[PDB]
Amino acid sequence: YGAIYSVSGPVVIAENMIGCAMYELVKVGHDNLVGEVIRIDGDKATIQVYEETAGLTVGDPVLRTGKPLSVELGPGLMETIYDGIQRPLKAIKEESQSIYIPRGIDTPALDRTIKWQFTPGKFQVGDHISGGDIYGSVFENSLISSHKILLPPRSRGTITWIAPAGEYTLDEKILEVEFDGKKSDFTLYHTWPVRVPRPVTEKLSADYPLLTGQRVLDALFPCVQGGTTCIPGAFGCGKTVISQSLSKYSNSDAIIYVGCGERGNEMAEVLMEFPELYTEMSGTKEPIMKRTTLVANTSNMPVAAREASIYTGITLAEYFRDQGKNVSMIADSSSRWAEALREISGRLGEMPADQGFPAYLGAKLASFYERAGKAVALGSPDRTGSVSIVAAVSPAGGDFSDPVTTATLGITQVFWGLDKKLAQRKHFPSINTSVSYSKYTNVLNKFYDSNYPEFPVLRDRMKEILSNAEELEQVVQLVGKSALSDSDKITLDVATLIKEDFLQQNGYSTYDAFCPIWKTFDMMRAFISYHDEAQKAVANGANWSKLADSTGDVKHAVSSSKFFEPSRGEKEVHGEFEKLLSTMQERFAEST
Amino acid sequence: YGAIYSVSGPVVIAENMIGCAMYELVKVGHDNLVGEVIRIDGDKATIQVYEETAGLTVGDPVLRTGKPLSVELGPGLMETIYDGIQRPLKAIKEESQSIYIPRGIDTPALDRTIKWQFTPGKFQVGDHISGGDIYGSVFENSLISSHKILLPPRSRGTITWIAPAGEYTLDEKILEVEFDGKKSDFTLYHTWPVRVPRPVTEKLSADYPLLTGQRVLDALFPCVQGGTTCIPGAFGCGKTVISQSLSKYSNSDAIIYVGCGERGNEMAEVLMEFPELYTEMSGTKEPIMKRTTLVANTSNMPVAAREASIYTGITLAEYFRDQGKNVSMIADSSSRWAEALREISGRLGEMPADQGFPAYLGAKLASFYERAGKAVALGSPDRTGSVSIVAAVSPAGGDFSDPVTTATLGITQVFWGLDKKLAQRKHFPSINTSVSYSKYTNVLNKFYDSNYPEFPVLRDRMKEILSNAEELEQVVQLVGKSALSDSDKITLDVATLIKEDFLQQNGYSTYDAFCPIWKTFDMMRAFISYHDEAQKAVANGANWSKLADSTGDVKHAVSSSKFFEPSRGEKEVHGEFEKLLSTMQERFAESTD
Amino acid sequence: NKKAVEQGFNVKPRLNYNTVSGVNGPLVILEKVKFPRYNEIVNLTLPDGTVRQGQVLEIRGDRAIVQVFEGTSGIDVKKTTVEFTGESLRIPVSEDMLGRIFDGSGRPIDNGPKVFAEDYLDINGSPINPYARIYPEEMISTGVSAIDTMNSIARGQKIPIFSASGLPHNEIAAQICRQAGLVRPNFSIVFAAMGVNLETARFFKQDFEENGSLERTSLFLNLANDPTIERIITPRLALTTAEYLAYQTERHVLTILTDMSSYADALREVSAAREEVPGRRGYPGYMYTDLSTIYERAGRVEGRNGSITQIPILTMPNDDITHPIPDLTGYITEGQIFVDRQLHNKGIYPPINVLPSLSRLMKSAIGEGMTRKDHGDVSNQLYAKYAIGKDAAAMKAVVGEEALSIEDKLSLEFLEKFEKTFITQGAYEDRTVFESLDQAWSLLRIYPKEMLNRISPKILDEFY
Amino acid sequence: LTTAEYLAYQTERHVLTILTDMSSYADALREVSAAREEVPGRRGYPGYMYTDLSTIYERAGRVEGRNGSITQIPILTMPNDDITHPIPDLTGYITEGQIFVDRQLHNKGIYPPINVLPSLSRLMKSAIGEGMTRKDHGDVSNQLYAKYAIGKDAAAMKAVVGEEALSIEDKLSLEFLEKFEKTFITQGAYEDRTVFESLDQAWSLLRIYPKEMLNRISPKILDEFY
Amino acid sequence: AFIILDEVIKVTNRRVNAIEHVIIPRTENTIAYINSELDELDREEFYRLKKVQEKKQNETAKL
Amino acid sequence: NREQVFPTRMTLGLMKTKLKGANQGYSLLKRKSEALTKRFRDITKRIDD
Ligand SMILES: Nc1ncnc2c1ncn2[C@@H]1O[C@H](COP(=O)(O)OP(=O)(O)O)[C@@H](O)[C@H]1O
Repeated sequence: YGAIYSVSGPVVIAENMIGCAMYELVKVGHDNLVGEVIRIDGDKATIQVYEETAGLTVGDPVLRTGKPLSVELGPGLMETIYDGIQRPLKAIKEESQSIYIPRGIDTPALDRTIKWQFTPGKFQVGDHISGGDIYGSVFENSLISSHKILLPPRSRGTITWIAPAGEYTLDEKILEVEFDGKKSDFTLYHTWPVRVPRPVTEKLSADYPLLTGQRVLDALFPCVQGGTTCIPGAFGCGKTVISQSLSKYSNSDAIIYVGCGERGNEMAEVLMEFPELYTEMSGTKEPIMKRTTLVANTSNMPVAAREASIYTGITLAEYFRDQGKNVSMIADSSSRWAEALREISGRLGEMPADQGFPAYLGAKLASFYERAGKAVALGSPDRTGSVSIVAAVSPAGGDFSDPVTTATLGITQVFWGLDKKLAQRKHFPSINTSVSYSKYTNVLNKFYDSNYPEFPVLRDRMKEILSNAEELEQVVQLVGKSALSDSDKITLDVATLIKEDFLQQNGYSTYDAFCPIWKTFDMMRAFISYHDEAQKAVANGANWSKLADSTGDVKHAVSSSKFFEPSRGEKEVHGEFEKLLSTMQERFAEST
Repeated sequence: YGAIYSVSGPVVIAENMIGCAMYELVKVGHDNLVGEVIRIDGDKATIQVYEETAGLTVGDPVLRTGKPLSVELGPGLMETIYDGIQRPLKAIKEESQSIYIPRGIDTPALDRTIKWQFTPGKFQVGDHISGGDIYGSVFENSLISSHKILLPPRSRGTITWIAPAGEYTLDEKILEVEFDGKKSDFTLYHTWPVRVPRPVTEKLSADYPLLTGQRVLDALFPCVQGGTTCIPGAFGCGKTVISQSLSKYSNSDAIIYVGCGERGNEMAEVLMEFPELYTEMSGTKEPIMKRTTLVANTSNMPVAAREASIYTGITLAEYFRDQGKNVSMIADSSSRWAEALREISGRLGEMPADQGFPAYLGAKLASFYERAGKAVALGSPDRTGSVSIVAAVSPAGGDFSDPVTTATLGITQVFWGLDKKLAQRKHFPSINTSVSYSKYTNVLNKFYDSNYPEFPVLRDRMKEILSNAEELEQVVQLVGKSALSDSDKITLDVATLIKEDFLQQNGYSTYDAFCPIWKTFDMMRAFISYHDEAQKAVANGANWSKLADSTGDVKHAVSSSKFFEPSRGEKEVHGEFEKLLSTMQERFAESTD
Repeated sequence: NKKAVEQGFNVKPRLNYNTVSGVNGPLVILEKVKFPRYNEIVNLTLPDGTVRQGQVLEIRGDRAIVQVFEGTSGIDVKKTTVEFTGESLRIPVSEDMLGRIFDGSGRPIDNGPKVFAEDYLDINGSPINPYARIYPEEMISTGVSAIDTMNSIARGQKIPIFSASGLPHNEIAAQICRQAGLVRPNFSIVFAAMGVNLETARFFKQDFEENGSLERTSLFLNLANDPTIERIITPRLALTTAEYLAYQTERHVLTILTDMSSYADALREVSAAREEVPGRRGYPGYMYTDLSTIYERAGRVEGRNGSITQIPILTMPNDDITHPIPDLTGYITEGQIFVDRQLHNKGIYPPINVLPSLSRLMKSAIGEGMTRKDHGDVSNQLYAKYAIGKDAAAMKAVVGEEALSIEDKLSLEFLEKFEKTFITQGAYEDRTVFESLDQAWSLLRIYPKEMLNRISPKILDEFY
Repeated sequence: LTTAEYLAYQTERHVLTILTDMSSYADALREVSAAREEVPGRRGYPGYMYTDLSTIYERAGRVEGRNGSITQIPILTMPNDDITHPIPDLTGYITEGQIFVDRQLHNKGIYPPINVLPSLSRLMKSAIGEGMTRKDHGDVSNQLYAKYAIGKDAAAMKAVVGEEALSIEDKLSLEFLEKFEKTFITQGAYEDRTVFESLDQAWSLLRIYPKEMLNRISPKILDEFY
Repeated sequence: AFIILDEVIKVTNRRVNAIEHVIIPRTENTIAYINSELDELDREEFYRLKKVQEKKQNETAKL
Repeated sequence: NREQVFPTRMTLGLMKTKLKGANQGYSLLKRKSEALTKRFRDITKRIDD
């Protein structure tokens, strides 16, 4: 064991540590404070103590752990709250009986007192097992049943003994491996270095969309499973709406919500809102908490925990991807993580890059985002999981010139650009269609042309009509609105109809919330078919005002098409649209 | 001989080196890499190495040569390309049989095998010969003929034996001076420390213009033979092309092109283009390359060698001035020298000045630019040489607020500031007429009075036109052209014509590669006369809108005057310009009648 | 014959040092080293068995400052064995690389065998003798008109592509890579992906296979998830392979170094670890020389038919030319193909903005027999009228179309039919230089001969 | 904050911690951070000032098990009235609102010199409600802010397009702004106004406009009040 | 009144467009440049202080 | 594209205040143009009558 030699703020220099590697967590002091080895110098080892460092007398024993910053992956991490350093907040509250976090508390990250129903997999004794191979399954909840038990990715060998089906707790030998001698003695959980990306067999192309459920996000600026997005995350812009929509409606079978440095009462709001969120799964109404874990991390928490929050969240999402479950990691205010990184760099004395951020900010951001993507999980049996990152960017000072925002916008392929003015205009979800973009549209052709063929052409048509509507609005601001042509007036009216009954979605109404892909495609078909019929009628020589007066009924039907309840099923909804679309074509023709 | 003790990029702190002087030259490493001492701390003397330090090992012997960085001067300097240190690139390539610069090549600075036709000077045996006296001329080439062999500036005494006329190699003794009983043997070549400026009898005011041949330069911001010049500007502005069009066609007798931190293909272009151009001077069509020597230290070649390349170039220029030649040294990318200094200081750990540069950058640049200037040579016979320095400062990011640019503007008397915005439009040479200046305009009155008396008047008149129209265009860009008067509209049109047909000079074109002083003066007169006569016509009552259509022919003839090839002769082009002026006057008279 | 290889047919033992006297950031400081060699690749052996390479950077007597490419995470003082190879980093090159996919450090990742080396070459390379250089006068019929007729590409040209974060630099660089061909008579290609995301890596690795180039392209893919410092040696490895191919097997190599801004960021993240002089914007002072060591490994050499073209794709941060990476890249290289965010938003492909674009080898490789005699004058006239159109468009946006003169209205028409019918081009549509010049003349015929103040009278008479 | 934590969690009572001159606290942090050998950060203030201010601010808020609550109102001095200064920037990041004291208002002589256009409270919607304060508060504050912004715009517009050319809404809004800054924001140093009395004064101000001009007010609120 | 008002409207719209497309872009670019220059100066001062701190720490270690 | 103002903290503040003033003047003049063009439309209608 080591010993303290010098303390100066967070950094602790410990003597008698020959044999400690960098980034290895060492239990500093008598209270077993956790700290990471920053640098070594002979027998000394500079340690960055995570928690408050006041009260460490020199000579205090420092225990080595031998592992880098590690996240404990296993059954039981679902439906529980962690900090950045993977400390279970609920367990800390229960154990300490104090509303604070006691200094140096070491409650294990996974409840070792819980008994799990382990059912062994196809692997039997004498069968070669490699890292990532599934040898069991644990019924963990009602939403994430069949929680697989992977072999640790860096471990390989041959099975010498596998536990039979039954009820087990963690830290209990569930399987033993012999590899070139010695034994493994694995448990239901394994620890993984957080900063090291989890290995996969192959990183596939992200060809399947992440249906957020919102019409605009699922139609105009789509996200693919395994795709990385960005969100302005302004005060009241609707980031809460986007995160809740993803969590309770997205295709992802597991959600990781990391709070890397957000305000304390904002975190209280999140922690009191997610348990109240109920996701209607296949069976019945089930809590969204059984599929979502939260790395809740207020700005009071240690700066090392804040800087490692996103890494811990992405490692949990990677672990769930290795189980074949599509994950949707949501990062809240990644600029706060960047600020934590800047604070750590300032402590370490590293020279500043652009705008004071550390030199490796872009490198760290790129290496973190590159973990997101649909990848075939390591080992047998073959299974194709995915991790998709939805990281709010939360610009510093309300400007998109910050280096963290620039790097995030250069790395992420989707930017759902929430606008404060749109939010104030009561136009939920406040998605500014003129700044938002998604570079996954080209890739999503392999899915659209297979499921809903006309959908990309429809989306391009509405992007064109919205740009033309912006131009027409500029023209009508410059001069009188009556100076516009009949075609321009028809385009402007259709675009206003779109902005009022297609993009603008109520998150509380039963009909409006969670518009599926089929309903979105059918509504898009209806809207653009109405616009095309109006354009054809205008080209036929009919007056625009008279045509609008005659086809007001068709316009009302188109606008009310938003209220077509998706609960009736895709077959019923598609049939309703065909009748609704047929009337629009008929009325817009005979009215001339 | 010491030993290497630490290597960190281009610094080699060598231990066991008691006795090495500052700026002494050492042979660091087994390959005998050339290095200079810059800091001494007891035994360990910190060495900067003018060669790739990769592969150096601690304990590699370093030999103290006992002499500061010395460039060999004499015949054979001309028509050759050199590395940063004085090494011939041709000889290096032929010795290595390869296309790479091997580490530690020690080829002789000047070709020893080639024999030169030495012809003794006025000095006879027994006559006292002081430093810098001429005791013979060697026939270098058809253009730099009579490469007069100076005595070393520090050498003095009486001649004991001077070689008779004939053919001699450089190693052959040519003259032996007896001084206080200690005879010293002199040859065709003499080494010289690059840091130490070559002595001269007395500097002189530079009263003759370095005719760059480019209209904007030698008509608005003249440079005199012996004046420091600076060409700031971002990448693509045209500093290198201005430098090349100056070294291709200036009136300088000899030229020392220095590619301190330049591109390799630029030096290759010079090597293939200079032999294909001929200078009308010396009464024959001798090639340009017979009068230019090149010091190529490209950007990727060792960082420390950039300073050596600059100092070697300026020392060669100083030697050719002491000979009596109007040299024009061109330091391409002089900011790369500043960056080399910054890199070496960063290796040393020295405290930085503004923007990473060392605190002595301004002093080094000032001492380098003070080497220029017309000066009477050191010894008999009376000689009046001149060194003109035209260094292209390359600002970081295109902003002239760079420390190297400021420390260069504080010392240079000319400032040919280039504009990136004009560079983009191919408006070339893109000289920013707003900020560019030349402090030699007052000095050049004594020359413009003797030749082209109206030149200064036209220069101030065109500067007035350009400034007035720049201010007017600035106003119009925000207030519209509605409020302009007819005179203001004429000023706008005339200055647009000036910028697009006179100031712009399309180099790499047959007609406008070299617009000499007489054609520049005639074109300048044509433009000024067009402006003055248009303003007189509008003052006479003729509307400018109708006058533009009436005199489009005259305007196009004026704009097409730049197409008069200067090769037609001074008499021919002057006659064509006189005819054009007569046609212009007749056209305005007919229009205003 | 080849007796040089036999001289290296020997065995040399290596010293394994378990004497790591500390480590700080990416720097491993050794001790008790026996005659350390500056810049010697060193194979560390971590306690867990992982082998991390590293090269010595400072050799203060009996001590070596070893920087490890893969990072120091996990390096222990009492367990790591640091083994000195005794020679600078060398890539095993051969003619069999062409068609293989390598990792950032050159270790193949295409499930293929190790490179059956024909020779080992130091990755740093050596400065080509400027007397041995040849000025590249052989113009490349790139296919894109905005490059072929303006900002022309010669053979040994080293002309980077400047582009913003989201602009289609990869699509353009693939089009240049697939259509490039000498105008008046294929290119072996060498790739170096530095920090590109998997989407871009797969796009290039698939476009090469689609066009059949992959039979003659060696890829050095150093993605985002690869170690940050390995991006320092990835372009040196790619250029050393390209230098071997071109200057020794006499092939014409078209080197592509994607995301050079990632390499510059790697330089900054390494320099900031050594507390070096911070240059400008945090990039090290020596970054000019660091980028020059990369870019200058291009151009033809005397006596050898090979030639290395470079197209280092660059991602300008915030689309600013004044940034240190694009600024120093413009100073070092011999051109730039400025891909414009404004043009991309306008919808033009390729979004090449010719005004900031440049090519310093276009004063050569133009005219006479290299191309039509009208090329040199027509390109300048197009530049002049494009700039006039841009200025008149600004004046129109300020004061209104009523105040635009006849020349300004002509400039607006020329600019419109220029951006929308001359810069624009199909992704797979290649235009010969003669056809591009004919389209340029069709555009120029908007103006009368009088207004074309840049075209020489002879060229106007012969071609207008 | 330790006194606040004690009295508000160990004891069951509410606390309103008021911290004065966080600029002085930041200067003190700078003095100690440079009392060591640490290099100054972004503006002289240490690079870890975000953590050093978060550890002070965040020790507040309601708690599940305790009936007490710490509410912080850190008084803060903006040097040169620059919001982008590190202390105001970090306090804006960590805290949950911004109350601005306006130099222009103070010079005009409006005590207390709060300008409500920039100032906001994120958690207002959790405080103003039916059970907390009058049920009109949510609509009244929004209408008041909108009308104050309109009045500021009209006051700017009068000097350029004449007083008589303003619309009826702007003409009423000028009088509303005058009777607002002179009566509502203006408040004696010893004048304590209950939230209900402040809302009554707000309604007395809002009665200037016709019932159809109060766009932001809900129709039910207009029917009950006004 | 029509002619005068039309002239004044043309002048005012010209000024509005000029402010929107010249003054605001020029001033925003100038703010960006000045902020970048100030950041560069702060970085240079940081490097100088870091060098001073390194020298002081080395001297303290040597003592 | 940018002025030649020497970068200093005082200059940055002055130029930020200038930007705020220019934005306020832009909004004011846009609203003035809107009011005067409404009056211009009214005057045109009266001219026709
Ligand atoms: N006077 C000129 N005439 C013709 N072309 C020029 C002129 N000046 C510059 N150029 C062009 O500029 C390019 C070289 O610019 P250069 O001088 O190298 O700028 P930099 O030194 O900043 O790189 C060449 O392609 C050449 O065509």
